[PDB]
Amino acid sequence: GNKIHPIGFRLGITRDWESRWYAGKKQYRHLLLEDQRIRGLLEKELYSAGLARVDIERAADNVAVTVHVAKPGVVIGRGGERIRVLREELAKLTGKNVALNVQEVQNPNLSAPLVAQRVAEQIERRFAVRRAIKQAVQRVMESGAKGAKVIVSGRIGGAEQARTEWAAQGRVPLHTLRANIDYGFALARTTYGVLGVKAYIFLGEV
Amino acid sequence: QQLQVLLLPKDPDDERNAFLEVRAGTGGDEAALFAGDLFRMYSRYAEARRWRVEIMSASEGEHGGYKEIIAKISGDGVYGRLKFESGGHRVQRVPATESQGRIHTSACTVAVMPELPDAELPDINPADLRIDTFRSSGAGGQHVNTTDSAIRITHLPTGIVVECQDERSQHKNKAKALSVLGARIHAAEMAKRQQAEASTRRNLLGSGDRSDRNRTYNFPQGRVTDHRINLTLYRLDEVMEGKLDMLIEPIIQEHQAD
Amino acid sequence: ARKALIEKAKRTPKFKVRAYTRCVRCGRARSVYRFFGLCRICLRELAHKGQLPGVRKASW
RNA sequence: AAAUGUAACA
RNA sequence: CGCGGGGUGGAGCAGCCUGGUAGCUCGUCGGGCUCAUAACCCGAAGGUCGUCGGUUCAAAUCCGGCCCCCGCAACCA
RNA sequence: GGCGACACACGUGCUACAAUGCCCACUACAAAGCGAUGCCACCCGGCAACGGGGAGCUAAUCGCAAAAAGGUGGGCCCAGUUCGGAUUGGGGUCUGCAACCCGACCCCAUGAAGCCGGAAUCGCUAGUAAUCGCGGAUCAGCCAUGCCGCGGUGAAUACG
RNA sequence: UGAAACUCAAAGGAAUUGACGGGGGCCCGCACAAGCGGUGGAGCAUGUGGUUUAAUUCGAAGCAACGCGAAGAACCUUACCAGGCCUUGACAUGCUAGGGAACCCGGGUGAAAGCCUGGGGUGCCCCGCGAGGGGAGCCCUAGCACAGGUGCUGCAUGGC
RNA sequence: AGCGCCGGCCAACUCCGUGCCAGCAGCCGCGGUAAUACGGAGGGCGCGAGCGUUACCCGGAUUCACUGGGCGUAAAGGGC
Ligand SMILES: [Mg+2]
Ligand SMILES: [Mg+2]
Ligand SMILES: [Mg+2]
Ligand SMILES: [Mg+2]
Ligand SMILES: [Mg+2]
Ligand SMILES: [Mg+2]
Ligand SMILES: [Mg+2]
Ligand SMILES: [Mg+2]
Ligand SMILES: [Mg+2]
Ligand SMILES: [Mg+2]
Ligand SMILES: [Mg+2]
Ligand SMILES: [Mg+2]
Ligand SMILES: [Mg+2]
Ligand SMILES: [Mg+2]
Ligand SMILES: [Mg+2]
Ligand SMILES: [Mg+2]
Ligand SMILES: [Mg+2]
Ligand SMILES: [Mg+2]
Ligand SMILES: [Mg+2]
Ligand SMILES: [Mg+2]
Ligand SMILES: [Mg+2]
Ligand SMILES: [Mg+2]
Ligand SMILES: [Mg+2]
Ligand SMILES: [Mg+2]
Ligand SMILES: [Mg+2]
Ligand SMILES: [Mg+2]
Ligand SMILES: [Mg+2]
Ligand SMILES: [Mg+2]
Ligand SMILES: [Mg+2]
Ligand SMILES: [Mg+2]
Ligand SMILES: [Mg+2]
Ligand SMILES: [Mg+2]
Ligand SMILES: [Mg+2]
Ligand SMILES: [Mg+2]
Ligand SMILES: [Mg+2]
Ligand SMILES: [Mg+2]
Ligand SMILES: [Mg+2]
Ligand SMILES: [Mg+2]
Ligand SMILES: [Mg+2]
Ligand SMILES: [Mg+2]
Ligand SMILES: [Mg+2]
Ligand SMILES: [Mg+2]
Ligand SMILES: [Mg+2]
Ligand SMILES: [Mg+2]
Ligand SMILES: [Mg+2]
Ligand SMILES: [Mg+2]
Ligand SMILES: [Mg+2]
Ligand SMILES: [Mg+2]
Ligand SMILES: [Mg+2]
Ligand SMILES: [Mg+2]
Ligand SMILES: [Mg+2]
Ligand SMILES: [Mg+2]
Ligand SMILES: [Mg+2]
Ligand SMILES: [Mg+2]
Ligand SMILES: [Mg+2]
Ligand SMILES: [Mg+2]
Ligand SMILES: [Mg+2]
Ligand SMILES: [Mg+2]
Ligand SMILES: [Mg+2]
Ligand SMILES: [Mg+2]
Ligand SMILES: [Mg+2]
Ligand SMILES: [Mg+2]
Ligand SMILES: [Mg+2]
Ligand SMILES: [Mg+2]
Ligand SMILES: [Zn+2]
Repeated sequence: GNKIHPIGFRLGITRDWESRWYAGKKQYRHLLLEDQRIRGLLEKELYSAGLARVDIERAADNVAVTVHVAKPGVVIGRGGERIRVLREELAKLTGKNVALNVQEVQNPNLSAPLVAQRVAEQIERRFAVRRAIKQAVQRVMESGAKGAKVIVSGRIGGAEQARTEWAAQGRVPLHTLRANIDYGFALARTTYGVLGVKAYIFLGEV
Repeated sequence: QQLQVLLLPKDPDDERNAFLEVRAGTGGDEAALFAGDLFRMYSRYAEARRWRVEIMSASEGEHGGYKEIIAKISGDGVYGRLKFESGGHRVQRVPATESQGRIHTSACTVAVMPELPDAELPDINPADLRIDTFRSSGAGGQHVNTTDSAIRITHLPTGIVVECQDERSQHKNKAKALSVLGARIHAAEMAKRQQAEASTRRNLLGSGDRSDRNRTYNFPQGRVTDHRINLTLYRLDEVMEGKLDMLIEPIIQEHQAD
Repeated sequence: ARKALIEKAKRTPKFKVRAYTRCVRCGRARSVYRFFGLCRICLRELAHKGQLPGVRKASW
């Protein structure tokens, strides 16, 4: 058990923080806690939409939450029905002016956290884990990625002996700083236990 | 709660001090290792009740433990309490003598017997002797032909006879005859005594040494299960690394109802 | 004894000594950083995600 | 010139 | 019953005769080496000298009595 | 109340057994950090811990802050000592609702082992080892001689 | 010359991939050597084995467990022990029925918790010059689902 | 309307109980707290006034080889 997290390894090189603001010693914690509660609520409510990234900004008493998603409509609703419903649920928790945006995920099959959650859904539906993994990688490469690697660990198929299955195509140079690699993790809860899913998408090097 | 009158069956050797010996079984030095684990457990239990546990013979294990270990536990109600340890205790654990790392089912055996120190019963009571003075046989002179001085004694209760015809006088021939008669009385009674030891231990230690009675001590799960009755607790360490009073007690409570 | 303890740690005590930091994320009582409100494990988990503003792997 | 390591691998 | 030899740490033996000092080997124990055991290395503990009496300033030692052990003898009719 | 027990056993460390040293006085030279019921200048009371006053600083401004080894001068004279600072008695300080079990610090007295360590064994190839101090996280306080950092001084040796 | 009883689910040939060799060749690493400073001995600090204990909570086990989880155990922490207590409960989502909501303040008993109580004014949209009639802002009491478990299995697992 | 069977050979799978126990077994093998292999149940497969078992004969066995085998190292060249 070794490998470093591929995003934290690229923070400020190929990947940018998800909470971009400044705060002083006396304040940092409380903003961060509220920041995570925003993600807590949104991660549950926006799952069906296709949540990929949740960016957060702060100035002074006002905060702007940018939600990236594959199905923008599922967030907005009918003419703004759910999008309005969100600000109220939001600024109730926030207690401040909570500006909520939405933005497209141009290619959900090039978004690693999306690929990961899809396979995790597939394996909670009792699908053939190995067939799924080869498929997921096949989608990501067809969508143009320079390389892809997907991993599933746990009681695969219900087996008592845990195992790890992975498949990969193209290049995935996890040692190269300048290589842009999206990473995502998805938890698959089954009747026999938890399976872990990891998705690596190599978009290109910068 | 109407306490059921348990004062109907009597018991002779129920409060007497008890010998306790633990012997290794199936599984090489692993069972020897466990025979010490059973002995410390009975040592924790004896000292927890202010009992005198005194070892008299031990055979060390090749890699630590006890192939055999016999001790004398003295106190009040010793045998009447530990007499349910006699039998085969089964083990299931990851050995300390393991190379790969797999569960191994070894076993040990425990013998528990009362005190009843052996008596002497000697000095040959004469009222059971029939002394026969006659004449000798072989070399000599007129003395042999005439002087008798050939002796044979007969112990009626055992049937053991001895005649001595070595030296001339019958009194020096009776002296040897008396001492030999008692030597045969004692060697014959000491036979009937140690025959009763190997005949009771054989039906208490269980010749089979892997699948027999008593308890099985599983360490991976944490299950001490005594198969005699029908109760499987989870103390294990608590019972082993310490005393185990509330385990013997459900066995005695069911044996009472029997 | 866990959720009751992450709860008793929130309520103000009978004497100000009895107050102690728990990790707001996982409830850990040990190795709690004041600056974040998080334990060393959560501090590492969120930092690798990038959900700690300005925090990055320090190398010199 | 120097001995040994039993007995329950998915 | 005679004669003469013995009993000294857990085991096997010294030390007595020319009295003051009980020692050797194994074992036991703590520490090392080794993945671990043995082997090996370092350090240590351990003896009412069979019991009862006495000669002596002083007894494992010398002198008596008892208790066990070993060997020999017990012939002439 | 216990996690702090104590016939014993092992690991990791701290301080040492001293003169290339110890003590006292005076005097230099860092870095990296931390700090608004926080860091505290300076003043006064106390041998002191500390206390009472009180300025500054949302800190390249103010503060922790003196770095220590070193340098200069004096004392010690080879001794279980002016080495060593364990153990215990007594008297206080601070934190805290509360220091019996079970806190750190100061002061008076006490002043143990230890004279360089068996079998065995660890680290390090250059600003390294060795040695010297400074900071931080945790944190009311602290059992930190621990950990993560920071600079000062600065070697030996590598045939193979 | 040459059986049988009995017993086993194999005994075997060659070749393949490893692993190992007190086989060989060629290399590398503070691995040895060359050096410098230590550990093992002392006193102490700390972790552990043991033993002790009502409890001395638990995990970590050769290198790669042992100043490791513990980057702060007097209460708290705390998972252990003793004793005093609470029963939809310290905490979530619920439906139902009674109080008044909500918040703040004391009294009694007690080691405290708790148990027992004496205080005080509820917005709303509402018939409201009127008793009076609510909804649901939140609490309180009774209930039923449920909560809660640092209880076991790292040999069912994810993550690290 | 009953009997055998439902791990592989070999056609027919799940729940519970059990927890190297009780037991199954023709071979290989099952059972140590998620057992399609033990016991029951539901369901399924195969036959049906029968269905299974034991025994014995030929077959599969080109495993006594005439059809139709072999002997350097697998059993097997006699010492010449
Ligand atoms: Mg024997
Ligand atoms: Mg004759
Ligand atoms: Mg005559
Ligand atoms: Mg006559
Ligand atoms: Mg509890
Ligand atoms: Mg939990
Ligand atoms: Mg605190
Ligand atoms: Mg804390
Ligand atoms: Mg001799
Ligand atoms: Mg002799
Ligand atoms: Mg020893
Ligand atoms: Mg005498
Ligand atoms: Mg003498
Ligand atoms: Mg003659
Ligand atoms: Mg306590
Ligand atoms: Mg502890
Ligand atoms: Mg203590
Ligand atoms: Mg030691
Ligand atoms: Mg040490
Ligand atoms: Mg230390
Ligand atoms: Mg001194
Ligand atoms: Mg002294
Ligand atoms: Mg000296
Ligand atoms: Mg050495
Ligand atoms: Mg030093
Ligand atoms: Mg602190
Ligand atoms: Mg202390
Ligand atoms: Mg420090
Ligand atoms: Mg071969
Ligand atoms: Mg080969
Ligand atoms: Mg080699
Ligand atoms: Mg080295
Ligand atoms: Mg190097
Ligand atoms: Mg060396
Ligand atoms: Mg040393
Ligand atoms: Mg030491
Ligand atoms: Mg433990
Ligand atoms: Mg545990
Ligand atoms: Mg522990
Ligand atoms: Mg280590
Ligand atoms: Mg406590
Ligand atoms: Mg408590
Ligand atoms: Mg484990
Ligand atoms: Mg594992
Ligand atoms: Mg894992
Ligand atoms: Mg059939
Ligand atoms: Mg199966
Ligand atoms: Mg068939
Ligand atoms: Mg089939
Ligand atoms: Mg059973
Ligand atoms: Mg199982
Ligand atoms: Mg089951
Ligand atoms: Mg079945
Ligand atoms: Mg079957
Ligand atoms: Mg018919
Ligand atoms: Mg038939
Ligand atoms: Mg046939
Ligand atoms: Mg034929
Ligand atoms: Mg032919
Ligand atoms: Mg053939
Ligand atoms: Mg041959
Ligand atoms: Mg051959
Ligand atoms: Mg020939
Ligand atoms: Mg021949
Ligand atoms: Zn945490």
